[PDB]
Order: sequence, then structure tokens, then C-alpha cells
Amino acid sequence: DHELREAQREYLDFLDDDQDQGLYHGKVRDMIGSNEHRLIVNLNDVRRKNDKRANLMLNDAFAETIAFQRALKDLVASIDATYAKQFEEFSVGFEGSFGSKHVSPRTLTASLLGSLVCVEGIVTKCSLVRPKVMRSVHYCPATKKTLERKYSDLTSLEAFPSSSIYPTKDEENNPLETEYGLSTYKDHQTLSIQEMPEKAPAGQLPRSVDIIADDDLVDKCKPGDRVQIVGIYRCLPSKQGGFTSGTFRTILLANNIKLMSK
Amino acid sequence: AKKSQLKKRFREFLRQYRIGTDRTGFTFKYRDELKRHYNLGEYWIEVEMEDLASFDEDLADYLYKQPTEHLQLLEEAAQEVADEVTRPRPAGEETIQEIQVMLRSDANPANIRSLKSEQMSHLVKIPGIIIAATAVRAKATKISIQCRSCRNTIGNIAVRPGLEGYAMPRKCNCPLDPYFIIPDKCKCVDFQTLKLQESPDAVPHGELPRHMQLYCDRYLCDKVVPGNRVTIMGIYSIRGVGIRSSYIRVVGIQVD
Amino acid sequence: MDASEVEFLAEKEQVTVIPNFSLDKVYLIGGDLGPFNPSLPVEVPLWLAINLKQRQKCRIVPPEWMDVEKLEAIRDQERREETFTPMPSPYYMELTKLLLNHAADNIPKADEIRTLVKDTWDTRIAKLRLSADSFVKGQEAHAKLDNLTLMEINTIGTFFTESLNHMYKLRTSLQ
Amino acid sequence: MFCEKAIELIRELQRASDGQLPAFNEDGIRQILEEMKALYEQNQADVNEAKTEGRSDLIPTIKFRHCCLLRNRRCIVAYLYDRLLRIRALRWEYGSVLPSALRFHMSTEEMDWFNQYKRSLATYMRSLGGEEGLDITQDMKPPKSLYIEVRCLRDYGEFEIDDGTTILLKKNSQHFLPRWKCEQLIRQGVLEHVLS
Amino acid sequence: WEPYMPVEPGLGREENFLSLEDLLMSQEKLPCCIESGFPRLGFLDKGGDSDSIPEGSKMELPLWLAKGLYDNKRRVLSVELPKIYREGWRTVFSADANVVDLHKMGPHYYGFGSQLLNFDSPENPEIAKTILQTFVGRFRRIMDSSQNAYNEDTSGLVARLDELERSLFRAGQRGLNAFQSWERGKAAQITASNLVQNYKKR
Ligand SMILES: [Zn+2]
Repeated sequence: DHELREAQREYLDFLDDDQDQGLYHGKVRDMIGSNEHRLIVNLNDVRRKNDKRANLMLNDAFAETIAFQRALKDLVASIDATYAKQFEEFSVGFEGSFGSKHVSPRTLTASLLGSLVCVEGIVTKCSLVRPKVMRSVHYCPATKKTLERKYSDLTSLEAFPSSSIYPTKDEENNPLETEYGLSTYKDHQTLSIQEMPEKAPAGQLPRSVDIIADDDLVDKCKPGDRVQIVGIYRCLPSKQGGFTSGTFRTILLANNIKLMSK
Repeated sequence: AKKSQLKKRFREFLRQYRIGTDRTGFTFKYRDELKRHYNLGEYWIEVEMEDLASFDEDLADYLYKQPTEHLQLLEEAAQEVADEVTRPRPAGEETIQEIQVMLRSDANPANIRSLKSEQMSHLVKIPGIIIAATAVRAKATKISIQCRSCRNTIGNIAVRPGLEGYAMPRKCNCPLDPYFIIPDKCKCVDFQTLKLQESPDAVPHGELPRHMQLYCDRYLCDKVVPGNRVTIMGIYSIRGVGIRSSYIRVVGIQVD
Repeated sequence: MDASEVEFLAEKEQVTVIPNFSLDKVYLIGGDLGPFNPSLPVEVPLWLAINLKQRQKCRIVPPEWMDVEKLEAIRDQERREETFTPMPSPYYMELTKLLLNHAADNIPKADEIRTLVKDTWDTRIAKLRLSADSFVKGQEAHAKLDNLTLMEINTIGTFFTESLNHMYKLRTSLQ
Repeated sequence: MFCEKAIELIRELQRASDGQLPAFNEDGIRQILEEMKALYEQNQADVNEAKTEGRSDLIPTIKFRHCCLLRNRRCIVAYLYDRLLRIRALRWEYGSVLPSALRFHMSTEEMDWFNQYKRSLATYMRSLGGEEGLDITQDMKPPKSLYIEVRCLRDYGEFEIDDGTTILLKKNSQHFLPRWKCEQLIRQGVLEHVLS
Repeated sequence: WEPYMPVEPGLGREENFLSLEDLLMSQEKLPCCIESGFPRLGFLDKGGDSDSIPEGSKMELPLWLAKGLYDNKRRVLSVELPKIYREGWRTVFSADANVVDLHKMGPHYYGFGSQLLNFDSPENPEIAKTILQTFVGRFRRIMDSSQNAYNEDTSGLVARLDELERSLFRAGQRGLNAFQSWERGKAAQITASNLVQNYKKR
């Protein structure tokens, strides 16, 4: 896509802050040295250097996030090829001032879907950290061939329902064996945020929003904490048999979890 | 078709209704209100029912008995009129937003215990007191589907308003039922459900009050909290053997 | 400048009336009033026509531009050009309001005339709002408002000028 | 610190934005004057001490007290001018003769200023054109008709016209008088314009 | 024809001597440091026991006093910017200007911000730019709110506007009501002024 290419070029130019004050060039080096794969990008700097990208990211988070991640991957590959080879895809987290996107679970309406928001509340429940499958590497003893496959689901960006998980037969029905040590797995956790009890109107029950954490964002907060989650807001379509009720639930993907009280 | 004629008649009603006498002056009431609301950012209008009857009695009579299609046509006419009144919009706002029409009338209110089964799919006006409410969930209006195998896309599918779904296609046009809803390509609106209780005086002796489920959408959400006396105008509709649950699609609220 | 004063400037246009009384020439300070012969046209200023019609002594003849076809053509032209367009009269709104409110039994098809004038007015007002927004956004210092009538200026005046004054004061302060 | 009374006096005026000339505040002005006099005496004493005995450290205190005195003068000047502005409109609204209610809230000097303003205005009116001049106060709206229907709102005795005949102004009575004779009465609040 | 015409406030770096609003804006306090001590003025500081204010103390003097005692030599007084005008709040304002509450931030935001330019500082070119961009960004919503609001309680729309924007709102509302009253044929009545009716209420 031409628009995606332009966004990638502009983001790669923004990240390579070398001949300017070396802020985000130093940050990438620090991330590589500390063996991480997520960079916290303050969007005040993006707004100061390129306002159009800042506004477009605040209003269309999906494509801009993808472009920013690919630009970060290219910059890391430029800095050190082996480190870029270790990790399939890098992640980007945001912070700063968002403007009208500073919402609460009560003022998070359905017109903000697909927009990068920053929700304030208090945690109420957290689930257990179970793994999830991303890539599985199979092997055929008969033909001495190593097969590979990629998976995806509806609770991730670039969502796609993928089936035929863990194949067991080749094209000619040859037996296939799964090598667990060569596959790639990632964590998964689900939380819930509630509007602050002091700022809730009397009589009415407080509101809530369900968020999804993954990879290094798991086990970052416990129930009873004042947090500030930042991420994209999206709907989860629900299909029952051959029918769809039309009343989809809403989820909030997360890319930066910050405590407040600390 | 007759749908186009009805839409044109609704547009003429919106563009040509005037109030006042020649001794003082005339002011168009709904065109000015549409312009003002659209410029303010509120995309709704409150159309009375005696005005529509005075302009065209047949049009009012087709709204008291077949509210669904006629209300949809009225909303489309309101959208077109609002688009033509503010035609040179500032840069970035070229696309025209959808307008929601709310109804109001001065008729004598009915009772919850007087709702027969003959008055199904008819506009009704029932008072009561709100005793419950739910969280504001999301309801889809435009959806796009995609095949799992051949990734064919069928976009801009419309979903009927109210508690009514959309039966997904079976043939791919690729096994049976290969279509899934694309998450990001969906337009959603607000959505809430209430519970209306019969008034404390209309309840007969030695009997507990009855209830009725309500449905609220878009700008009607978060308007009534539990414990308020309201007068509801809505469409009686359905959501044992052959038994179907019945709710009320609310199209107007007058908090007392 | 209130709307009453803008009307006061629109009550001096020329319209044709057909009197029923008889009167000789009147020498007014602003001109000579034609001989008043019953069942004979005589052009008079709009204020005199309004007074005579209110006193049941004349019969107002509609102006030439007050026709359905001409007004439809004007409305279609206005909704086509980006900038403003010339109008059949510099006081079309005041003339339409006064004539259609004080003498409607003489003018035929008054309702469609009033419906078309309103559409043209709405389009011109929207264009004016766009002009004001673009002026403030771009921090300009001059704008060419051609073919714009006095009432449409009065609609937004005393708000545009004061906003521009404050913006100019905030725009050159370090200098 | 200082200037508190002056700022309170200014706030009192600012509260009543829509004209409505309030009662004159004399005690506040007296206290401000006393504070100014005390500041001036202390400042002069400090100036002499720094002049003869060589105390260069007292200059900032002198600057401080001078600034306080300037602020105190500014507040009083603004307070007087705003009351003058409010008083002026009474000449253009309540005819020429001021009602006793408004006069009771006016100071003597303000009353003298009002009388002098009225005399100057009358002289300017007469200076315009020949014979009696053109009264600028009247004709404050575009004219539309010669005779207007009016209705009384209170008893005002009898109102006389140039013909030598008075009209008994009783509440809830209507007369079809010419416009140029009733505009001042309408603006004062004694009549109400009745439209068809 | 407005009968009472008070002196308008002067926007920019210059005030009006007879303006009441400018006489209240300068009353607002501003952080200051006493570079050279004020002898015999220690009675101003209630906590301080000495009769003379010591050198190096910090006080929140009013704007008029700071303007009067200021000198480019900076030997009698130094001025520190309020919190609202430093970089931290300037970036927030640059984010989005329609979400802030310029009635609680300061009743006179533009005027006080312009008056801050009298005191020399290396950040004036940024303060002026921030003020100008805030006005430019908040103009459109003020215009739309003022023009398109007929017969409706406006207390909810003017609760987050400072005094200059409130005056602009009043101008827009009086420019709309005049046209609406003209179209309805109520502009042909000779009516008493508001001042006369208010006096009659008393
Ligand atoms: Zn297919």
C-alpha cells in the first residue's frame, strides 16, 4: 500500500534521530542492550516533529501501529542484524498527552472504536498466565523434511481465524511429528478495569472494560491498583451457529500499562 | 416504487412546514432545527405527530400503524434535508452523518395491562417508572464478511435495528459457512436495555405490579436512571409452543 | 447595525402599484411622485407601497424576478459556483419578506417563492461560515467578499470583526 | 498588604454590571485617603533619613510605597469615572428630570456634573439649525408609521398635547395617538406599544 | 443602542487606566523573589519576626507591584512564570485546546499571558505562540456554540470559557437573537431599555 509505504518512510525517518539530538537512537540501543522487544514512544515528540502522523495515529491506530512496528524492525536490523533475527516482530508502546482520548470506563462510548485511547481506573480481577501458540515447526520422519506454519486469532491485530492447527499428515499422508522445542509460544492474560469508586455517580453501578495483555505486559498489576492503560479499542464479533445476534462485546487491546500510585 | 414517493413526501414535509401567521411572521421549524443541531454536533431531531398529521394526514396514519419502514424513510429524508441545508461543509466533514428522528405526541397515554396482542407492530404510548438498567453495550449496524478459504469480501451489509440479527450466507459464491465477520470493518452504536414497571396507581388491588422490557439506542442511552417516572413512545414488537418474548423499541422519552 | 436599520435601507427600492384613488403629482424631497390615476401603474418607493397596501388603497404588482422559474435558475446557479453569485436585488430577503407578508393575495405562488429564497439564503450563509472559518484558520489579512448582500453580513458581523481584532492583537505583540 | 479597600470598592461596582448606579461609598474613600497619607508621611521620613544620614538601602522601600500610592490613585480615578459613565445614561433614558429614587443615590458633586452636562447638551441641541434645534434624544428607532396604538400601564395623571387638551392616563386604557408624541413615554415605561 | 458603555479592557501588553477588568486582572498574584531586601517592610510578612524582609526571600506579589518594581537590571525583583505557562502545560495545550477549562486555569488567560511578556525572559517567543495557537484552535467551537443555540440554557456552554471568550459568546448570541426576532416580526415594537426595567424591578 502506498499510504503504508509513506507512513513507514516517515516513521523510519522519525526513529533515526541520529544527526539531531540522539534520543530515539539511544533508546533503541538501550532496548537492544537490555534484551527487550518493546519501545515506549512518547507521541509528544511525534506531534512536535510530524503533527499529521500524530493525529492520524490517534484516529486510525491499526495501520499506523503496523507501519511503526515495521519501521522499528528495520532500524533494529540496521543497528544489529542478529538481534533482529532473534525476534520475529517488535512492539511499540505509547505515552504522553492524548487530548480528547483521555477517557474513563464510563465515557468510553462506541464512537471511539479503532482509536488509541488511555483509560484510567482500578483493577478488579486478573486471570492466569497461560501460553498461546504463534508458530509451530513440524517434522516428517519419512522424508526428513521440516514443515512450518503460522497461526492467528481474532484477539490480535491483523485478525484472522486460523484453523487446521497442528497438522499431522503430509501431502502424501506421511506421518508428521511436532517439535515442541522449536515452536514459538507467548503468554496471555485478561484483566478488568473499573471506574474509580469516588468518581462514580450514586445509585448507578460502576462501569467496566475488559483488556487483553500479552508478552511482557503480563503480571504488571494486581487487583486493587490504580492503573492507566493505553491501547486500541475494538469489538469482538460473536457468531452462534449460522446466526449473529449483532450485540458484539467490546475489548481493549493494550500496549502500555502504567501504575499511578506506585 | 411507492417507497420513493413516500420518501419524497417526507422530504417535502421537512422542507415546507412553517409556523406562524402573516400578522407576525413565518419561521420554518424543522429545517432550521436540523441545521442548528447538525452544526452543534447533535445529530437528532424531535418531530411531533400532530404537525405531520396537519401537513399530511395519510403520512401520519402510516406512522401509527407501520412504524418500521415509515420511520426508516423519515430518517433517510431527514439525512438528505440536513445534507442539503449545510451543503458547503468545512474541509474534512464532506461525509454526511446519519440523523435519528424522535417522535412525540399529545395523545392520552395507554396502560401496560391494556396492551393487547392486536396492537403488535404499532406505535404505543405507555407510562411507567424505571426500576432497572444495564451497561451500555455495542450494537452493529454495518458489517463486512470475508470467506475463510478464498478470502472473498462482501461489504456494507446492513443489519436491522432492534434485537434482530443477520443470518449469514451458506454458499461461498470453501466449505459450508466459510464467512467470518471482519472485526475492524464494523460500525457500531450505543445500546441499552431497561425495565419499565406499571405505575403505582394503575396496579389493581391485591396484585403485584407488572413489568416490560425496553430498548434504547444512540442518543436515547443514558437518559433515564432507575427511579424516574417516564412516558415512553415505542414500537411494540417480539424478539412453551410458539411463545415469543415481546419488547418495546423506544423512539421517544419524556422524563417527568 | 441592527436588522431594523438594514430593513430601513431596503424600504427605498422601486415597486409598481395600481392605485384606486386619484391624486396629482407629489413633489417629494427625494423625487417626483407620478400622477395617481386609478387602474394605472405608478412606481413608488417600497415604504409607500407597504403603507398604501396596509391602508387598502393600492394593489402591489410583483417584481420581475419573483418568478418560480427564475428563482429555480438562481438557486441552481448558487449551488454550483464555489464563490458568491450576483443576486437579482441587493435586498432580496427583505423584499421577499415584506411583500409576501403584507400582500400575498396579489402575488401568486407565494409559498414556492418563499421556499426557494430560503434555500438560496441557506446556501449563501453556509458559504459565509466557510469563509470565516478559512479566514481565521489561515491567519490571513484580507478577503474578497464579492456579491454579498448587507443582511448576510449583518448575520455574522460584530462577531467576525471583534474576533479578528483580538486575533490581530494576539498576533503582533512581540513586535 | 495594601490596596485591599480599593479593590473591594472596584469589585462592588463590577458586581452590578447592568448600570444600576449604587449608593456612594464614602467610608472606603476616607480609609484609602488615610492610608495614602500615612504612606506618604512614612515615605517622606524614610527619604529624609536616607538623604541626610546616608542610608542607601531605603530606596526599594520608597519605590514600593510610591507604587502603592499610584495604585491607590488609579483605583479612585476609575471608580469615579465609572459612576460618571453610569450617571450619563440617565439623561438619555429618563428624560430630563431625574426621578427622586435615582437622585437619592447620587452625590452633590455628581448632581452638579449632571446639571452642567444637561445644560451643555441643551445648548448644543439649540445650536443645531435655525430656531429650535433638532432634538437628538428623540427618534431613536427607524420610523414605520405615523399613528401607533398604545396602552397605559400605570396612572400618570393627565398628559397634554400641543393642541391644549390633556388625556387622562388611567391603567388599562388605549389611545390612537401619533408616534412622535408617545415615544418618550413608551421608553420611560408609562406606555406599551400594542401591535395588531 | 446600548445606554451604558463601560471602558473596554485593553488586550495585549498594554492595559487601560480606566478599565475595571484590567484593574482586577493585575490583582492576580505572581511568583517573585526579593533580590535586594526591603528594610522596614518585614511587617508585611506575618511569619517573619524581623522588621525588615531579608535578602533572597520569595513572595507571591501582585502583578501591578511586580510591574512597578521590575527593572531590566534585575536588582530589586525577579519574576518566575506561573505553572500554567511553563513547558509542561504548554505541551498539554498544544495537544488539544478544546478540552481544557480556561475558567479555572485563570479567569483572564489571554490577558495575563500577554502581560507576562513585559518581564523579559528567554521563553517569551514560545508563550506568545502558545497563546495565539490556543485562541486559533478554540475559535471554531466558540463560533458554532454561539451561532447555533436558540432558546436553550447556555450555562453549560460558557462554563469552560474565560472572559474574552464569554464576551465573544455574548456577541454571537446577540447577533443571532436579533435576526430571529426580525424574522418573527417582533423587531417593530418600541420597547423600553433593559436598564429602565431593571430599575423598575427595585
Ligand atoms: Zn471462499
